[PDB]
Amino acid sequence: KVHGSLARATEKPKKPKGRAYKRLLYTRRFVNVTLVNGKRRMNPGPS
Amino acid sequence: GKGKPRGLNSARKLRVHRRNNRWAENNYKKRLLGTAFKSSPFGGSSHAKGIVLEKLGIESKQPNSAIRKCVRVQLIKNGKKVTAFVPNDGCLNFVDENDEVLLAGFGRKGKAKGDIPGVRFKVVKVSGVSLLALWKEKKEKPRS
Amino acid sequence: SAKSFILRKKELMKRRGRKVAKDSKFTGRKRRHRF
Amino acid sequence: SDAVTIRTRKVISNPLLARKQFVVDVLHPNRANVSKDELREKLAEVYKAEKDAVSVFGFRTQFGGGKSVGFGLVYNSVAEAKKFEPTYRLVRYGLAEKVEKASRQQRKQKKNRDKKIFGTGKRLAKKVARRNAD
Amino acid sequence: PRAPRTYSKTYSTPKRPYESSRLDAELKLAGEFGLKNKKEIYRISFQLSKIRRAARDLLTRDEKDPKRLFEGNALIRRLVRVGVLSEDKKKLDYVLALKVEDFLERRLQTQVYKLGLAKSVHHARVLITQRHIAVGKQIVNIPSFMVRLDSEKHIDFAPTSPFGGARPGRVARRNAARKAEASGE
RNA sequence: GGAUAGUGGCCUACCAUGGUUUCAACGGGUAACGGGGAAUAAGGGUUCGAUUCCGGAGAGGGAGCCUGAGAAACGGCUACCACAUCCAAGGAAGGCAGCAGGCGCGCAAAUUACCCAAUCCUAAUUCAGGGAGGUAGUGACAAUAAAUAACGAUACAGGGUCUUGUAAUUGGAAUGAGUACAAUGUAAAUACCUUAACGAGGAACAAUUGGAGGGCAAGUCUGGUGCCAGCAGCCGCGGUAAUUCCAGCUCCAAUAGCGUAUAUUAAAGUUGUUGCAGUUAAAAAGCUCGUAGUUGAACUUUGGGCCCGGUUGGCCG
Repeated sequence: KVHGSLARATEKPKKPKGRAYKRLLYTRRFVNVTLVNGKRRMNPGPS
Repeated sequence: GKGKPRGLNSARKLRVHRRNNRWAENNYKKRLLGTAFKSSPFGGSSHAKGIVLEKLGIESKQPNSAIRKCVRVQLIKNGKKVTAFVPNDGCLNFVDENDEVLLAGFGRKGKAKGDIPGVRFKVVKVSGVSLLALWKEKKEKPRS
Repeated sequence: SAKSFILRKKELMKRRGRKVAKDSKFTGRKRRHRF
Repeated sequence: SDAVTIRTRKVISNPLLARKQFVVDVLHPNRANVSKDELREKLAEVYKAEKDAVSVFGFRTQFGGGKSVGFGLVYNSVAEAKKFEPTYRLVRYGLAEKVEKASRQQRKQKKNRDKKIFGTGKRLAKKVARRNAD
Repeated sequence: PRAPRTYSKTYSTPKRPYESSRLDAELKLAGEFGLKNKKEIYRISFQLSKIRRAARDLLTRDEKDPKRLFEGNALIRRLVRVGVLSEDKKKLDYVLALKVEDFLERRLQTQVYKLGLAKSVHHARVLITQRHIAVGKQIVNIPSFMVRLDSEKHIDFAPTSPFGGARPGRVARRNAARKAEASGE
């Protein structure tokens, strides 16, 4: 919790950031839309 | 018609009719008299720093409680005493007596998320550190 | 009484005819523990 | 790089100071940089210069490398190139020698030490030696 | 007391930041050109608005007014030479009907992708910032370069930048060092 | 007449009784230096301008004056007032609203650094000097440009013999953040530009700040704590003026930026000249006369004819 004195010289692998993050949204949003219910839902729980 | 002079040499009336009716405003009249410099707890200031005196149990109700209670603080420049607002519980152990907090206006309110009447000064910093960083375990507050 | 207010206005917009999301057990909760 | 080339643009014969200005442009396709003293050398036998009489002082490598542009001026007859040139370039070329003097603060504190003394103080030193001892 | 160096903003955030029609419109632009943030669309929609506003106040002016003739033909020349207009739409009534995607099409990373050399639009951007693509003879790493019509045919690989020969990179160099001491002997 | 560099009630002697004002005189307030200008944009406007330029004034408060072409000068003097320094107790010395710096104040503001190399200025003068100025340090005031990955192969899911997504599957390429010979840079350095050498396989070289009844963009999510004279009784369900009591998951926006507070502007036609409203919602004087103010019927060379030389489109080229 405390910062290290000499520091300045579950886990899921990180999302890309910046330009590559927008590539993830553009793939996710609309190229090959994953879940289709006729109204394009965006965040379901247990279906 | 329309109830006002309109002819081409009537600019004196149109200039001074507006001047008197502007006094029935609220932002304009509060600005020219400078009531920020005469009556407000903040002397026209955005923030103010003050010494906390005591902490109040201004609680939601008796024991089954939505705990949002805060303190009685005297501003250091004009010497006026105001009522403060602290965030959620767990920050009351930070604010002891005589900590010299830096407090800002509260302002916006809805019909939820804090509906306490009579308080308009949230506490931003205590003892010169923070309350966001002190609550989220970024730093520690020195004891007086 | 925040939960009473949030439900009270919500079926009012059924009668007014506008979209509104269907509910769950976060309706009257502080979505954010504050600063 | 097979060979670096130097190109002189906007040459101005300046008999007011008996020198010539020119915008020196050097193409170094690979190596690292200009190596100014080699340009001091190459701008000697570019015509006839007797290399102490040539001078280059501004240089800036273009973005991405390869091209470097700058200002360079050549005198004739190095004797007045000793005169018209500023001192800091002659020290930079090693043609003159850097004089050693005190800092700004010590020079001025020395100046105001004298400003309180009227005359040479040769009487005062004799006065205060008698004053301290006797 | 030196003269104040003038500065000005080159982008403007929208007044209505949350509309599902425009939020999907700008995200469509970001994916197909590979834009880092929404400032890039904001910047184009700023200078596009400046061009349309300047040309709009010229159109209130009458015909054959030399202020309109001089400034108008200047604005037509600048957009055609960049390449936003074609050669058949050199009139002030067509610059009002310009679109944001016309400017984005004239970028460097968009143009280097249209000339082969990229195989994807995001590879076009990351190739440029690694100081590989040189316009004419000078190495650029700015993806908003706005390639002119005359400098269209000069976009190649630099004489540096190991994809154009000249002493491959450090990753291959260490790789060449490793197989020299392992498989060489 | 005196005085001044000089006009002039500027002062003096005498003699007149004038001068300003409802077209706002005079007095009062200004948390008022004036202006070029700044923000805000459908127009007109509203608000701001201590602050890089021009002009004014002041050097703790007043006054008086020497020198000089020029000063009512304060990095000049004299006196008084208010602070304040030294001591041998007799006396002496003061003025950072100049540059660094410190105390006090407050929400609120940097190094007791380097140099005259540039820009210019002063002098007896190419040479000396300049906290004027420049260089550098601190500096998320504000502004510009855009790193945090790209490509291939294998196996599945597709659209369907050519096109995409998925995987603790796999492969080599490329590069700067860094360190650093050298060189450029600079008064001398730092830094930028160039570059020999080292420098990427994810808990590496790991991006945050906010938000999810509508605004509005984003949940028929989860766990735990406390209460119910509520149903049921192996479990649970529901409420909970716990205005959700405490945490987590998921999703959305902006992005090396983001949130909050105060002020102001747009939205705003809630200051309305453009452009509000007064029957019943705020608001038509109880009624009439009447000065300033504002506004005020129509009417006096209209028409016709002649030629001349022009700028625009064309039948024409």
